[PDB]
Amino acid sequence: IASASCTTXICTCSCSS
Repeated sequence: IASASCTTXICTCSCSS
């Protein structure tokens, strides 16, 4: 429900580091 880089459908995923 909330993360960065990490799922397949809702909306986060990844994106930096």
